[PDB]
Amino acid sequence: SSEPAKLDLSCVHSDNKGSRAPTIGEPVPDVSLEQCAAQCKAVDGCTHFTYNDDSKMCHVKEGKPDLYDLTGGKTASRSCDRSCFEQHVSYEGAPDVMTAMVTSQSADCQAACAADPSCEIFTYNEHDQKCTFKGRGFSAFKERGVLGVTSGPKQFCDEGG
Repeated sequence: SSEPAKLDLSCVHSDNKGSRAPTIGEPVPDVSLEQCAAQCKAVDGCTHFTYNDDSKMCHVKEGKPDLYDLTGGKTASRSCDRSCFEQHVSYEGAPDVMTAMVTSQSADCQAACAADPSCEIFTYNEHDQKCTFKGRGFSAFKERGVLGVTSGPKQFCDEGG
């Protein structure tokens, strides 16, 4: 009958997390992470989604993540692609453009920054499971060779960057 339920994706918080944001249109129940990921690619205006692993429902959402405790919640960016990311590099001295986030994927930081009109780069602490978002002038406050971080000076690597 096709349409499989919650199949492990590249980017998914998995540790029961959702994100506060407008559910664009209507959710898709009994779908997969991959299928719901395809859903956010089907709807324009979507930066990230929330797969409910309990209700297997797909909540496509609008720009910038907003993680919170969601039982069975699986939230991630519309793109788990990291082809446009820069590994082992941290921008911190740079003036932030967004509030840092705690996620287990550099993807969420991507959807965060790529959704913001004033955001240029981001960095994901692969250690602390954290995001950081910094604006223009980041090059002066750039650290190369930083263990446990992944940066991205572009949009969704698959959808823009």
